[PDB]
Amino acid sequence: MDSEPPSEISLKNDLEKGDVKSKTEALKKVIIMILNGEKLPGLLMTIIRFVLPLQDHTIKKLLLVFWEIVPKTTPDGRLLHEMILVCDAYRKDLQHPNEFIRGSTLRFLCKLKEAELLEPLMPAIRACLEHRHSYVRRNAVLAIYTIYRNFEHLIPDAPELIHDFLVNEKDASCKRNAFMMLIHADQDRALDYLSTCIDQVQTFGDILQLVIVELIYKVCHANPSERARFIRCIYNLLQSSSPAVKYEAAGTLVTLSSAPTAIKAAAQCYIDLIIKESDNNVKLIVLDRLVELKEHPAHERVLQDLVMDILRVLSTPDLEVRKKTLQLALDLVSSRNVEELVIVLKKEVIKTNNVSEHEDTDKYRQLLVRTLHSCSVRFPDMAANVIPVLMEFLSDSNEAAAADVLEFVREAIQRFDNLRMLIVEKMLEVFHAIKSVKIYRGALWILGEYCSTKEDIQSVMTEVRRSLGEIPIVESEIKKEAGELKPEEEITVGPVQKLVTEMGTYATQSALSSSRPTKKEEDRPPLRGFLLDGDFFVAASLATTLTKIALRYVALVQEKKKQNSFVAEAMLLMATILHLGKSDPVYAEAYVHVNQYDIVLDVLVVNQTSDTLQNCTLELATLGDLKLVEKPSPLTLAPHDFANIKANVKVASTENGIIFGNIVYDVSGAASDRNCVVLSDIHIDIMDYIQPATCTDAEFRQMWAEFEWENKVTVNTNMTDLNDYLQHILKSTNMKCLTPEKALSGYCGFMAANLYARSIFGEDALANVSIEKPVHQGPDAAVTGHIRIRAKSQGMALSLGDKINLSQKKTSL
Amino acid sequence: MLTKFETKSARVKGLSFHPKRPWILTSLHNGVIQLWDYRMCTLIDKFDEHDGPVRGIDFHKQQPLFVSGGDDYKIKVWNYKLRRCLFTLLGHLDYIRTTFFHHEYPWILSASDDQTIRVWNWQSRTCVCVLTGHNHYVMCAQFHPSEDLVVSASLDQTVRVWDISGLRKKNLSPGAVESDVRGITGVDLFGTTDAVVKHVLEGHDRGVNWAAFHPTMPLIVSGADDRQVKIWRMNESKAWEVDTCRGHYNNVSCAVFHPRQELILSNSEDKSIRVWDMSKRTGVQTFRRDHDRFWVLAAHPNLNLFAAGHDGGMIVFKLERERPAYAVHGNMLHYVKDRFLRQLDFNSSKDVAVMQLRSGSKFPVFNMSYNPAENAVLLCTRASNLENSTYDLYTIPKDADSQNPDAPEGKRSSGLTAVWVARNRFAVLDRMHSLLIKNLKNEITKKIQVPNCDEIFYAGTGNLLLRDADSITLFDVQQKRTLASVKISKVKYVIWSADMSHVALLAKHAIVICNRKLDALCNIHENIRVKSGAWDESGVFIYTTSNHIKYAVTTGDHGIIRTLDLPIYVTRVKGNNVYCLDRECRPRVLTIDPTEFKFKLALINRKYDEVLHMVRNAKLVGQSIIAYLQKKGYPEVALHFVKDEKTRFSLALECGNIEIALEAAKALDDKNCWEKLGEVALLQGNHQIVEMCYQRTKNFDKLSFLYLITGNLEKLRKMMKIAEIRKDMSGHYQNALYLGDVSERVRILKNCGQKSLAYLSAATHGLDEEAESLKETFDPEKETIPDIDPNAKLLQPPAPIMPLDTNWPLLTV
Amino acid sequence: MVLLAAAVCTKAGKAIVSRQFVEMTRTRIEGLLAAFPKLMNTGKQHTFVETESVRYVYQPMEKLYMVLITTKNSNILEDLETLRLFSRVIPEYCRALEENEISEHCFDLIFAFDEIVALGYRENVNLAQIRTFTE
Repeated sequence: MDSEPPSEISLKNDLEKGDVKSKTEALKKVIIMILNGEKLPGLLMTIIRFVLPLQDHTIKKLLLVFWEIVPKTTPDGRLLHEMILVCDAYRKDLQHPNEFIRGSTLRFLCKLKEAELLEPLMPAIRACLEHRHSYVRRNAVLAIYTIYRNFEHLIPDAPELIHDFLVNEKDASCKRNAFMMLIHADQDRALDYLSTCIDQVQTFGDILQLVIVELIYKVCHANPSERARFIRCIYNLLQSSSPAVKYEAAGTLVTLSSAPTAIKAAAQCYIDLIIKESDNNVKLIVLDRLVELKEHPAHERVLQDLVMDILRVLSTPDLEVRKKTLQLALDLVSSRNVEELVIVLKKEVIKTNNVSEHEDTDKYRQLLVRTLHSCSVRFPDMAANVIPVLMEFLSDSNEAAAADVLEFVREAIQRFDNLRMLIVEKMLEVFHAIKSVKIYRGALWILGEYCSTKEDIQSVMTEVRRSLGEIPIVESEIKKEAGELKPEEEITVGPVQKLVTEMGTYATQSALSSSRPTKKEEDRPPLRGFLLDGDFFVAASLATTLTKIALRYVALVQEKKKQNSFVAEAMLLMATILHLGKSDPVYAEAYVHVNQYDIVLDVLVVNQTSDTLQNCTLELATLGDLKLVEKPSPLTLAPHDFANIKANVKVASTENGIIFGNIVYDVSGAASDRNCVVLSDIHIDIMDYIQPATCTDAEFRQMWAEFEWENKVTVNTNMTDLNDYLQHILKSTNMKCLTPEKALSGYCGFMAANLYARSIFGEDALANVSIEKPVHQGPDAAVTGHIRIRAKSQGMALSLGDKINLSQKKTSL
Repeated sequence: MLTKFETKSARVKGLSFHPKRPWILTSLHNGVIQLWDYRMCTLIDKFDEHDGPVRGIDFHKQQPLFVSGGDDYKIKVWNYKLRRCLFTLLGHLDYIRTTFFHHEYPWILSASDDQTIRVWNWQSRTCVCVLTGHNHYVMCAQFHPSEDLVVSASLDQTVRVWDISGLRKKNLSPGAVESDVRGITGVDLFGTTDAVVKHVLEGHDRGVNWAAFHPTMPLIVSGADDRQVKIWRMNESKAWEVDTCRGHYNNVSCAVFHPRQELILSNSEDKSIRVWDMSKRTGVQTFRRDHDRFWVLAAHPNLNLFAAGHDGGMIVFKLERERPAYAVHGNMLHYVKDRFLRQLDFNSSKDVAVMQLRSGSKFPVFNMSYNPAENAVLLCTRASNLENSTYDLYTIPKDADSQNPDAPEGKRSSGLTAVWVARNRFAVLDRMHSLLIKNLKNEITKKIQVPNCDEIFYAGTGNLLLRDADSITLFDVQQKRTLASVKISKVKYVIWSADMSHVALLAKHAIVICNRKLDALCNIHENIRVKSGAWDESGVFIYTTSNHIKYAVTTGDHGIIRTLDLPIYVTRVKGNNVYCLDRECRPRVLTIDPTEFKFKLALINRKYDEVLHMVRNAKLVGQSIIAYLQKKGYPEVALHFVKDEKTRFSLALECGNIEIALEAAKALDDKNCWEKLGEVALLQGNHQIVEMCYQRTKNFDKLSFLYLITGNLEKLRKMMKIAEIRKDMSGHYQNALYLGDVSERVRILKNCGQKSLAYLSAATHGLDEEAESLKETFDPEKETIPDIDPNAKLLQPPAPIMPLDTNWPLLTV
Repeated sequence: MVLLAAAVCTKAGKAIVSRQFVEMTRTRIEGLLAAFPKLMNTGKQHTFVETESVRYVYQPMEKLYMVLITTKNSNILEDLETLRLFSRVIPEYCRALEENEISEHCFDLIFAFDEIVALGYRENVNLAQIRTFTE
């Protein structure tokens, strides 16, 4: 009988039957239905009658079982007395020669904090005063303590009965087996006795002595219990810069992340931390101790650095461990992050050296070039390293492989003015075999800026200019680029001037030069030719032309703040980006009142009628996410009764199977068809059910992408900013205004709120409230705001859309 | 036709409509019976009462029960509230096809396929009667709304009308003493197979499977095994009244009358359900719903919906109206037609209804419209949207078609539509499907007029002649011109004040009440759109927005007057009463009370003495009397209710006299209140009151600071000691400075162990001896001269004021 | 009490047999055991997993969870050790875990629970000790 709540009639029958097995099974079936929480008092006389005196342990044990989980509730066969049918003949049970029945009886009897059993539990310590097992003596210290807990904090429970009444706790210390139920409030002499016992311990018992009294002067003295306290005590005597090298903490710690890569990744972190405490700049974070595994002697054999190499990773162990490991290389050794990121990047970025680090997918290659290159932009020393490695990247000599390479290096030159003169000659080489945009773009920029340095350019450019591949974006990049630097410093059959001619043709003009350009018609609609066409005031010469622009870098460009940079090593970053970091007539009148922060729905129940409505009961219901914190409890609604009855309200619950409308309120009365009527007290909305939750800009952005929010409305009374009406109203449809999606200035400055919720509707809810408050001569519609809304199938989107207008209720009875 | 309900259950042999409530029972061939709340969508019960087909099903609503009959050969009675079998009885010896319940005593009738229908009395031991005649199966037994007679449809080619209180049927010749039944050729030929004959009816269509009545007619229609339906008079057994409807293709299981339409609805065991003309008695149209065969039919005796049972399940289907146009005059609701004929007026919480003569509608409603003075009703008839029909005007208090044909009142004339309009006796009509104006020449206008025409909009309903083709257009009195057009969002309704000059329109929050043309007088405060609400011409606006009728406002007061037990629409407010009718159109009325209204009419006119009487438990709530009256910043209302320890606290800061605060603060059992009121106290000016508070919040150090500022020296010392012990070094420390000598610090600091600080303080005052004590007890060296003096005079003249600022003067207003 | 309940669960969505030492967790016992042990106590194949602010210690046996729950704790070794001793005692009564056989020996298991953990303090048990009681 797993859980069957109607079966009590059969149990009575089964409980006495003249067959002992049946009786045991019955009583067992009662236990299992109560434990789940089901019907049990009908049976009581039957249950109690067979078992009572006997020394036959199994039925007695079963009855003994049922007296610690419901004795108080059941009363057919027990009623209320001092020597109840729980203990009257269980004084026999306590005083049987078999330890088990006595012991069991003692154990339940003393366990209860019952006051209708207080006297019978007190000399119940007799059953276990003699200690036939470790179990008997432990059973005794726990039972005396449980007696002490049960209203006997004074002389009824404190001395000895004949050996224990609160003194097993003392005795246990010096006896062969220990266990101290003495944790609080008990004899001082036993506490003292436990200390002595630390030495003459029994190990289970030591965990009991130890919860009470901890800290040792020793190293130990033995056993897991003492050992477990000991690592706590050690952390005290050296708190300083974490544990560093984990103590006896290490054993539990592995299981704490049994799923399976995460342990190594964590372990790797600690091992890296431990090596050294470095400068602790941007991603140079290694704490713990400065010297404890050093770094870097030149006589150390086979050195520290061997372990450091693991941390430099491509994936060399698996991805979770990889992400931890790349950060960890950066963390022990660099200048900041820059130094060790360049080494690390050199390995990752595409080459002709190894083909286990090159790939023909263009974005990844490109990104890897940008990561290597960002280190230079960060720190100078890296410029010198980067440029020759970049030329190796080029040497791959696939159209695309060159292409990616050329694209970053060209950015580097914008930063690094006439420093990378050397690269230009390498960069031209792979520009001729071509099937893509990227190669043309980049090459034309290097060869263009670099012209003073070289003289090749008609020849290199011209094979490509009459070759094909994909050429949209090529136009833009060649347009600003081709002439640049020194007015007449090249010549192969086209000097720098031919280049300016070319540069202009490629931009949007027409001219025979480099055997004509591939295309002329520019990239995306805004860019066009014209700016540059106007430009080249002084023909490709460092002055105030293309050259200027080329040998200068747009805004601030420093660090790895992503200003001509990309922020570490490209593969590690994907993982970091991913991390969102999300945090019968009846009359009612009613108002909601709050006194001393108690929120209640006031209801007055009125019988305007002369007719009888007796049988009157009042209930507030649990609909779904609405709940009663206590229904109105008066038996009112009688002939010409006016009553004030208070129903307390909650807003947060779990969905019930009954209707999901406004608030259900139920009054009952006389009638047999409609004994229960549902009638209303004032408004509560569907919107309550939504649950508020919040987003950060990353979670908002991810969800924006994840599912559409095209749906918009413009809501009146969003004249005001985010903070005022809009927040308060948004709150009531369990929403909250978080992070921005705005871009403010002297022409821009709609207020933008990123909203989130996680509705109990199987959807989230998100929105952006844009408040069109004029920051221009031509506003949208002046003050008002357009709320762009969604939910996960946009079923709550709509709630956001209208619950940001207005919202107010009041009455004054 | 609209599908209200459709649940696939599999082959439903029996179907019955509850006459009390809008419920359906179905008995299935699968042996399951189900009771459905078809409007609510909630399964009431489900019983497998027999293995095989259960062919008959009935409601036994005399006490809240359902009755079923199955092929167990029994009529069983079942509880729908307790789900138990109330009683079981032996109907017959074969299939119970249909069962019917007597309302005389708990007698049950069962019709069987063993050729008898019997009635059995449970209450006693008796089987009271057996009604015999059939020679082949009584397929169906059906109640009329009177309980005296029943009809049975049997497949021996007859319909037998029975008496249930009678032995079989009940009749006796007054022209002879002999039995009505003749077994010989008389004026008709039949056998001897009855006790007597009251009415043997034709059923010839090779046996009639079912018979049923229209709720208000003696006429019955029967569907039979062939492919015809035959309509019979059961009240005379005429054969000059019986017409045959032809359309079906195979054995017609049933045919019953549609209560609410002038058509007869039939269903057959082919695959079609066919609808029949009830003024022509032949098939108007055939529908296939492709659930295959239909073995049962049902027409609602509560005139709700209509239902037919099929071999896949059953459907209850809808041919009814939703949201009808209406207006209330003084005690008369006038509404546009809905099910259950004409009803209205009276009740206030019951879903019962009762009749009064106030029918605005008494013929197909092309238009129903009130006079703006409310003295006539215009009902436009003979449908059409061509250019002509008829319009009949009725008098508003009690309505006939014509009142007298010899009197100006109740006349009729032609006009496609006619609808009343302002000037309060006028009407405007369409009689060419243009806007024509109507006069009669004095009194409420009844006579057709052809002058004046327009070329915009198209005739329909209204109350000011509403016409639509893209908007709701109000038309003028004596001008062809459009008076104005309204475009707004609606909840499917148009709400009139009661006078039909004015109109109320529903908007995004609540409703707005407007005058003639579109001019907004005010907006009803309430978050959501109300279902309906009406204004007693202006001022007292009463509305429904849920299940309760509450006043938006009366004289600036706000109240919920009372709740009803059903959702409802306000019919309008004309008089003190507000009258309501819902979708089904059951009435509720409510007297506008002097409950909530008097209380706040009184509080507004600053009467508190009046207001105490006014306080009743029909309007007490929690915050409109006992805590709404704690909402004046110069307490007035606040003074009156102050019973809550919080309201008392509040009251005190709003005056600025915190003498009451401390006590409320006390009774709020809280420290925070004492410190905050103490601060307010310092603000009224007096520091005695501040001290007491601040002392018990334990801000001895704030006090220490306050105290020279206040100019006490005695009190300042008390603070020093009781802050000494706390080691508040910006409490105990203060006071020594503040008195002319520093000695207080010296000891406190000694106890802190701050010997240095203690010496410096002491030494400077020239208490070098104490300074030395501190040095000697602790580490010496007192010689050192810090960035502050270590021995330069400290003396201050403490507080020149003789009366202190604990004794700050006050008068208090 | 430190130990709210000691519970044997089926992840059928119910507490098959369970023990409330002193009247506190009656019906409460079933809801906790029913939700949390279904997800492996929300574990990942880790003996300690904590969910809804209640420490769940467990061991899976078939579709069943043998579960120890605490919301307070005195020592690391101890919580496992009572569960462990329980796991010696449970196959003696029910031949592994299995809902029907667990159900039949409600009395056996329940009695062991009272004996093993008394007023939430982890006593010790053994298969021979168990015998005296059910004798």
